[PDB]
Amino acid sequence: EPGLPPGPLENSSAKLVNDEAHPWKPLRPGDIRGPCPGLNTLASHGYLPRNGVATPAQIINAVQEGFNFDNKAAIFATYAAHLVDGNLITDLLSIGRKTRLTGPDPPPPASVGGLNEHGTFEGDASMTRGDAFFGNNHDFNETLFEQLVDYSNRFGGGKYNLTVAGELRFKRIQDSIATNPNFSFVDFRFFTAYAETTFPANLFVDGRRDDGQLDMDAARSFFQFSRMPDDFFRAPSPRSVTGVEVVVQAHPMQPGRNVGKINSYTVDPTSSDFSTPCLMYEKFVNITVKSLYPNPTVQLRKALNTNLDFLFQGVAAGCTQVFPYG
Ligand code: HEM
Ligand SMILES: *[C@@H]1O[C@H](CO)[C@@H](O)[C@H](O)[C@H]1NC(C)=O
Ligand SMILES: *[C@@H]1O[C@H](CO)[C@@H](O)[C@H](O)[C@H]1NC(C)=O
Ligand SMILES: *[C@@H]1O[C@H](CO)[C@@H](O)[C@H](O)[C@H]1NC(C)=O
Ligand SMILES: [Mg+2]
Repeated sequence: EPGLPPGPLENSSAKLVNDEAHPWKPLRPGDIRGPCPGLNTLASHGYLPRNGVATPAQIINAVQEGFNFDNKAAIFATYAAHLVDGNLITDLLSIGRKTRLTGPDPPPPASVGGLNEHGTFEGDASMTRGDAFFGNNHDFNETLFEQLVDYSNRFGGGKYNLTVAGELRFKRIQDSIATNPNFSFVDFRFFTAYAETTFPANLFVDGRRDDGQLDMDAARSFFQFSRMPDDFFRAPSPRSVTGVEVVVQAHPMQPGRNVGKINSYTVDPTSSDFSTPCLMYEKFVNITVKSLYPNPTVQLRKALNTNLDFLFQGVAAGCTQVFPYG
C-alpha cells in the first residue's frame, strides 16, 4: 500500500514552475498549511493536493518537480516526517495541523499530529515561525520576518544569502536561549535548524540566476503567502543543503537545551552533532520513532518496517541500517 519512493528527475533543468497547470490559489476553508514554506507553496500551486494532505510519494514528487530538491534529501525528510507525524496505515501526512483527514489514528502514544506537532520533526529557533512555547509554531510571523529583512539589509546587501543565514540562525538561537525556558536544540532539530537556513538561498532564487541572493519580495511571497513569484523558474539542478558549512562556520554551536529556565543552555553529550551524522539517524529510529510505536500490532509493524527501509534510502552512504522491529 505504501508507494515506492520516486527516483530522481529524468530532466532536472531549470524551467517555469509557476505555469498554467500550477496556478496559485487562495486557501479554502479547511485547507491546511504549516511550518514549511516549501511544502506550503507546493500545495498552494497544486503540486501537492491543495488541502495540504498528501502521500509521501506525492511530497517527494512535488519537491523535486516544483523546486529541484534533490532525491536523497527529499526521501530522508519526507519519510522522517511521515514516520513521526503521518498515518502509516493510510499513507497520508498533513503538512500542518492534526486532521481527521489522515484517517483512523493508531494507538497512543502515537500522535499523528501533522508537521505542526512540536518535538517530533518541528522545533525551536525557526526563522519566521515562533517557538511552540510562545503559542504558535506554524503561522507566518511578521515581526520575525521583519528581523529576517533587517539581517538581510545588514549582512546581505538587502538580499538573503548564506552570510545572512549564518548571522540569523545564531540570533534565533540566542533569542530562544534568552526567552524560552524549554528551548531544545539537539539531534534531529540541531541538523534541520542549519539545513533550513540554506533553502531560501538554494531553492527560492529563480533558477535562471541561481546566484544565492534572494530578494525580499520573493522571500515574503514564499514565506508568508506560499506563492511563487510571477514567472518563477525552479533551480537548474538538484540540491538541498549546499553551503550549510558557511552557516555553521559563522557561529559554531554545540547541541543542548535550556533546562527549564531561561539562560540555562546546557550541552547534551548524548546528542548527535555534525561529527556523528549516523548517530542522528540511529537515535531518530531507536528513540523517536520507537517511542511513538513501542509495541505495534502486525499491520502497523509492517508499515513501520516499510517506511523505515524507505527512510534508510535517504541516509548518506557510510551509515548502517538499524531495525527496531526486527
Ligand atoms: C521534502 C520534504 C520536506 C519536509 C517534510 C519539510 C518539513 C519542514 C518542517 C516540519 C519545517 C519546520 C522546521 C522546524 O520548525 O523545526 C520546515 C521548515 C522549512 N522548510 Fe521544509 N520541508 C520539506 C521540504 C522543503 C523544501 C523543498 C523547501 C524549499 C525551499 C523547504 C523550505 C523550508 C524552509 C525555508 C524552512 C524554514 C522556515 C522558517 O524557519 O521560517 N522545505 N520544513
Ligand atoms: C511573533 O513574534 C514576536 C517576536 O518573537 C512575538 O512577540 C509575537 O507574539 C509573535 N506572534 C504574533 C505577532 O502574532
Ligand atoms: C551576502 O551579501 C553580502 C553583501 O552583498 C556579501 O558581502 C556576502 O559575500 C554575501 N554572501 C554570500 C554567501 O553570497
Ligand atoms: C539502535 O539499535 C540497534 C539495534 O537494534 C543498535 O545496534 C544500535 O547501536 C542502536 N543505536 C543507538 C541506540 O544509537
Ligand atoms: Mg519550528
